[PDB]
Parts: sequence; structure tokens; C-alpha cells
Amino acid sequence: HMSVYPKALRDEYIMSKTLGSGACGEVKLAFERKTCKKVAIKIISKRNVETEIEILKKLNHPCIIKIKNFFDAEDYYIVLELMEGGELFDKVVGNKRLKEATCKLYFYQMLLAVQYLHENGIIHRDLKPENVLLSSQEEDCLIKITDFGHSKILGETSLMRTLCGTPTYLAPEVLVSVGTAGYNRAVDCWSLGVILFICLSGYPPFSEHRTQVSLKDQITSGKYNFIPEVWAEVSEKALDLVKKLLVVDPKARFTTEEALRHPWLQDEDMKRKFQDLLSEENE
Amino acid sequence: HMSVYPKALRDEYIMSKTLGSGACGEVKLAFERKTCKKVAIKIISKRNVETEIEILKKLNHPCIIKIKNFFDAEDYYIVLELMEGGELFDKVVGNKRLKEATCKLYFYQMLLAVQYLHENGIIHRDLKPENVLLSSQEEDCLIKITDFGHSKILGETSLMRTLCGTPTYLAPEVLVSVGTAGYNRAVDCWSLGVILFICLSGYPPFSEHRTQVSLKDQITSGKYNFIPEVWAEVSEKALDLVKKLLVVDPKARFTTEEALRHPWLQDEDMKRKFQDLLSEENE
Ligand SMILES: Nc1ncnc2c1ncn2[C@@H]1O[C@H](COP(=O)(O)OP(=O)(O)O)[C@@H](O)[C@H]1O
Ligand SMILES: Nc1ncnc2c1ncn2[C@@H]1O[C@H](COP(=O)(O)OP(=O)(O)O)[C@@H](O)[C@H]1O
Ligand SMILES: [Cl-]
Ligand SMILES: [Cl-]
Ligand SMILES: [Mg+2]
Ligand SMILES: [Mg+2]
Ligand SMILES: [Mg+2]
Ligand SMILES: [Mg+2]
Repeated sequence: HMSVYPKALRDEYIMSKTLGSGACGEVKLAFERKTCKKVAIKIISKRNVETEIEILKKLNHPCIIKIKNFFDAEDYYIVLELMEGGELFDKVVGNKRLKEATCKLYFYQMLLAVQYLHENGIIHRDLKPENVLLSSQEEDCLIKITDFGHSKILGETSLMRTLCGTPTYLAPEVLVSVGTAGYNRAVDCWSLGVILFICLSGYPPFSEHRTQVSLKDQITSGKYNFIPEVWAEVSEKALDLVKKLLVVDPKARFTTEEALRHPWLQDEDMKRKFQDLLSEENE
Repeated sequence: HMSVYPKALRDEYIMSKTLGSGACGEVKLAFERKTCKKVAIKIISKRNVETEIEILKKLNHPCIIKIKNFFDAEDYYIVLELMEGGELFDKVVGNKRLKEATCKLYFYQMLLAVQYLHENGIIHRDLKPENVLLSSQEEDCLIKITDFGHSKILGETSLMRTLCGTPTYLAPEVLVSVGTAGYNRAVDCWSLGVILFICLSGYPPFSEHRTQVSLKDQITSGKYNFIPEVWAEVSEKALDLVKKLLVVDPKARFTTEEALRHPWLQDEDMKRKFQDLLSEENE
């Protein structure tokens, strides 16, 4: 190497192997000396994180990753609970795929995580299979949402202040924007729709392989790639929900509440399995 | 009273009479003890200003107010150069009005102030006759733009980062917003158009007196109130420029550059009077 870990980190943790990486951070296995138990440590280079640490510290939901510690050294170190089943992405690449029952169980948890975010005024903005971690290598497991590097605290207070004028001077485009203000969170429901599409079908709804119509043009028209042969194996209920999340109008798009009330999620077997997994954890 | 001035303020300044007030701050005459010269002190109650102080300290233009000092006490105190001719508003109320020659001189300075802001990545967002101060009680004078409480540092870096995905997951409305991103500054050109309309005609373009069409509906349609009798006294050139600033499409709206190149502003007499006023100041 060309470096060492900072002394404050080394004091409390024994660092181990790489668990994963992305465009922002590399994630390492470590052992916490005090408990002798495993953690994950995300390393972020300095070349904000303040806001990501702040958001993470105040969130408390079983389907959202918890922060355990933080170092502000030559790099940033974020100590996290360890997720031993890896990424959701690993379960859906090779155009391969989950059974509908486990898509439902995993998705139900995603909806709850995201619902809880939106209730607390947070938008994730980067929901993707690589940012959904599994608890164990067992198929029926708890998932957690991770990677809050792009997330925002919800607001519109700037618009609300503008509107307390004095419109004599106010530009028309500011007044036009009032029609959709406060629907930022809907980008998360779109992302959820895409993740749900992928989990059910094994393939992405919008993609450059095939087509000729630009990826952009496919997304703004909402003309996802439907392959009947692949969807025949999936219930009508599951597809109906995908359709309601992949609506181009963000005001007409399903919210996490409307998705949780969708017929697909009225599944007592799935919900009982979720509560079962929760109680196991909490010992 | 129910209060005193903070000791740090009193140490350097002798406070005097109220010069003006708004929804945010009350502005007081003061004398700086060290120079025995007059200043204005804006008092802002604590119930941000950091960002307004920061923006003001880095701006250096003859048509923009300068900050001289700052106190962060039970209230905020912003010490400013004193403008002895008051607000532009005072010259245009009572549905009364300026001669076209002085509208031009004052407007030319406004365009320069705003051009300089946009070049430096700042949008004012609250341009109005009450935030344009005159240097003296003489008609031909220097104006300064003031009141940067609503101003923003220009950006889009969030969108630019979103676009460095990974559009597989990206919501259509984010992709739609790319078409107008980076035209925030255009709200200042709209405000300038309205101020110019008022200065030339004595009356506001959008107003609830008369009409029945809602103020909002008038602004978004761009159907300003044109009274021929009032505009007959104004050149065709002046009105043409108003028309180009009061365009509802912010991408087609005149920029401060296009306005400075408008035939109305190709006036060597006006420009010579401006440079004359500048050199007087700078002694
Ligand atoms: N708490 C964790 N437990 C186990 N693996 C993790 C954990 N957090 C992240 N990882 C692995 O590291 C990868 C990158 O983490 P993430 O926070 O998404 O970084 P980035 O901001 O670079 O995308 C993840 O996709 C995952 O594979
Ligand atoms: N530098 C100054 N010199 C003289 N008068 C001033 C000065 N600054 C402000 N004023 C007077 O005080 C009023 C309020 O100041 P401003 O900064 O616009 O406060 P607000 O944020 O409350 O609108 C102005 O409209 C003007 O009449
Ligand atoms: Cl809400
Ligand atoms: Cl530019
Ligand atoms: Mg990630
Ligand atoms: Mg994180
Ligand atoms: Mg003001
Ligand atoms: Mg100010």
C-alpha cells in the first residue's frame, strides 16, 4: 500500500477484506474490538457527507441501514452494521431472477423503508439493486436500504417564501412550477417500479440493447420494453403494480401508500414471514 | 424602548434616525466614529444572513451596494454605504413617472448590475423599485441594487451529477427538467421588464385593479395591461425592449446581454452621463 488506516480507527476496529465498492466508496469488513463482532466500514475519499451522516443518525427503521460510528480523517470512515447477504443486484444479474414470492417479500420491505423516509422528509434519490442489501444468504431474509450519498431533506420553503409576495414582480415559470412542487419524492417510487420490474422479469424496462429509440425517449414516453414470454410466468397483480409505479406523470404516479394498498401486497403469508424475520432479529 | 444597541456596535458607530424598513429589516442612519461619516445600518431580527453577507463581501460593482461591516449580536447588523436619494419606488408611486431619458439612465445601470451578478453566478430574485436605491436627490444619479436576502448562488451541479448515471433508474421528470435547467437567472430579467414597464408608464403591467382575470393568469399568459394613452408618450424602442423582457418562455426571454445590445440602450449621451457620474464618485 501507499497508506495506513488512521490511529483513531485502528484503536477501535481491526480492518479486514473488501466487501464491495461503488462510484463513491469502498466498503471493508472490520471487527469491533470492544464487542469482537463484525461491522462494515465505508471509506469515502476527500479528493455533504455531513448531511448523509446526519440523515442516517436520525433514521430508525428495520429496513434501513444503521450507522454505528464515524471518523473524519484523511478519508471519511462510516461504520455500519454488516449485511451478510450482499446486494440485491447479485440476485438479478445474468438476466436471472427471483420467484414472485420473494420479489414480494423484498419489495414489501422496500416500500416500508421508502414510506418511512418520505414520512420523515427524506428522499433517497439513488434506489437501485446495488443499494439494497440482504441480511443473510437465506432467501427469506430482511433487506436494508443503503447508500444515502444522493439523498435530500424535503422542503419547498423557498417557493413558499416567494409566494408570500408580491406577485407583481414574480416570473411566470415560478408560478407554473407551483403545479408540481412537492412531488420530488415521486422519483423514489419510479426507481422502485424499475427495481420491481427487474426483480420480476430478470431484465431492465428501459435499455439500449435492442431499441434504436434513445434511452431518454423510452423513459420520458414511459414505453418500457414488455416481453410477453417473460411476463407470462408473473401474476397479473404484480404487473398491474409495476404499471402504476412506472407512470410518467409524477402527480399521477403511485405513492408508497398506494403501493402498500395494492392487491399484490395484501398477502398475509408474506407479511407473517416478514414479522417472523423481525422478531428473530430483535433478541 | 425595550432594548439597547449591542456594545460592539456602539463602540464604532453613533446610531441615528430610521431610513427605511421592509419585511426583513429596518435600516438606520448611523455615524462611523473613526471617519465621522454617514453609513446605513440594516437591522435583521433573529426571531442564511451568512450567505447574504458572503455574497455581498465578494461583489464589487459601482451599481451594487457595498457592505462595510457586520455584527452578529442579538440581532444582525449590516453596515452599508448610505444612499442619500432613497428608493426608486418613491419616484414612481402615485402612479407618477420619470421621463424616458432618466428611465434609460437608471435602467442601463440596473442591466449592468444584473449582468455583473449573472457573470458572477448570483441571482438576485427580489428586484423591485424598493430595492433600487438612488445616490442623491439629483435626477441624474448613480443607482445601486440592494437587498440580497433572497439571492442564490447559481448551480445545477446536482442535476449534472444525476446525469453521470445510470439513466436506467432515472425518473422521466428529471430528464424533462434538463430542457430548462440553468435558466434560473431569467427571473431577474423578468423583474427588470416589470420595473422598466413601471418606470416608463407609471403603472404596473399585471395588477388586480380592473381585470377580473386573476393576477396569476395574467402573468402566466404574459398579457400585460397595455393602456395606449399612457404609452403614446413613450418611444417605440423603449416598448420593444419591455416586450422582449416580458416573454413568458424563460429560454426565449432577453438576457441582460441582449438588453444591453437593444437599440434603446445605444445612446451615447446617456452612457457619457453615466461615466461622468462614475468619475465624480471616485475621488
Ligand atoms: N453495510 C454493508 N454490509 C455489507 N456490504 C456492504 C455494506 N454497505 C455496502 N456494502 C457493499 O459495498 C457496496 C458499496 O456501498 P455503497 O454505500 O453503495 O457505496 P457507493 O456510495 O460507492 O455506491 C455495496 O453495493 C455493497 O456491495
Ligand atoms: N444603504 C441604504 N441607504 C439608505 N437607505 C437604505 C439603505 N438600505 C436600505 N435602505 C432603506 O431601507 C429599506 C429596506 O432595506 P432592505 O435592505 O430592502 O430591507 P428588506 O430586506 O426589509 O426589504 C429600503 O427600501 C430603503 O428605503
Ligand atoms: Cl407529506
Ligand atoms: Cl453562464
Ligand atoms: Mg451504492
Ligand atoms: Mg451510507
Ligand atoms: Mg427590500
Ligand atoms: Mg442587504
